[PDB]
Amino acid sequence: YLSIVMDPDELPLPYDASKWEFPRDRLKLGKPLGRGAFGQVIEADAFGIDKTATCRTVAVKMLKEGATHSEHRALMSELKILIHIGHHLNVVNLLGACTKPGGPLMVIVEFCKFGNLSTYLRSKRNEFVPYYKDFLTLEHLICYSFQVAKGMEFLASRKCIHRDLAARNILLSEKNVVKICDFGLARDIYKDPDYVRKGDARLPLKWMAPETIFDRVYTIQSDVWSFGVLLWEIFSLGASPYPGVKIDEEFCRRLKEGTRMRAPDYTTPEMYQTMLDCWHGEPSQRPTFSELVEHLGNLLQANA
Ligand SMILES: CNC(=O)c1ccccc1Sc1ccc2c(/C=C/c3ccccn3)n[nH]c2c1
Repeated sequence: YLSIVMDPDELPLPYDASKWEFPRDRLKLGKPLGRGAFGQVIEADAFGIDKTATCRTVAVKMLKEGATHSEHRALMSELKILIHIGHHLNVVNLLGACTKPGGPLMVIVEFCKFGNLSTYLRSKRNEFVPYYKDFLTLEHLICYSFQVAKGMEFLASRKCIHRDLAARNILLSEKNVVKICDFGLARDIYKDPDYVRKGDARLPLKWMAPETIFDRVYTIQSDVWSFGVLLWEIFSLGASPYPGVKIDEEFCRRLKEGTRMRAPDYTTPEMYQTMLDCWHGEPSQRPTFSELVEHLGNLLQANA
């Protein structure tokens, strides 16, 4: 289960072990940060992984009991696409991997100390003011929004899409930097109500563009729709989308016909209009991530 993938619309991966391979004995595994059926992300201390002679807290994805060879192959392709994507401030950064025989495949990325953005924002409801040290403000929210737009613009430039863009897949680290990730195998989607059963699949319906729901099309522009939902999540401080609405056939029907969420509690007028732009019924009429980067950039400096 991987949602970050090469864009099929853009098609038509080696492994440089001398670069990426990290000795398992320089890694000390710690507590779980997330668990799915067949995979998990665990906190760990990596000695010298990115700076000579320095201990570094990292996150490591690996398989668990119940996984089979096909999950193993899938994790390997996750490693390979992370290598292809390369470095950007706003995408969780690959630091190394353990791929030698005799032990588990392990994919090592930077640790983001505040966890996923949805949970985090939902914990700051009592510590927010629009304009008190450690209180969140409108500036933070706009800034997080701007950052994710940049990461997504970057992913687009690497010819990838994110099939599961949502606040639960945004991480907050120090210095108010947010990073796009995908828990993937390390999330239990059969147990997480954000994923709704449909066919043999469990899908993030509330984040999905109508053409994705009805036609099963995944494009970068369907990602823009999800980004609109993510914006709504940010400016609701971590609320669940479409509050108190049964996600069924009629939901999808009303969505295709043009029903949208009302403005969240902490939004500005400009931001809500931006959400609405992202939720344009016509994919080609939605803004691009580049246009969003520019626009959120202006909203940011305008705000301060
Ligand atoms: C596309 N692949 C990945 O995103 C990925 C690859 C390897 C390992 C993990 C991930 S996803 C991920 C999930 C959680 C994390 C964290 C920390 C989360 C946290 C922090 C505090 C409390 C609870 N959870 N840091 N970095 C992470 C990366």
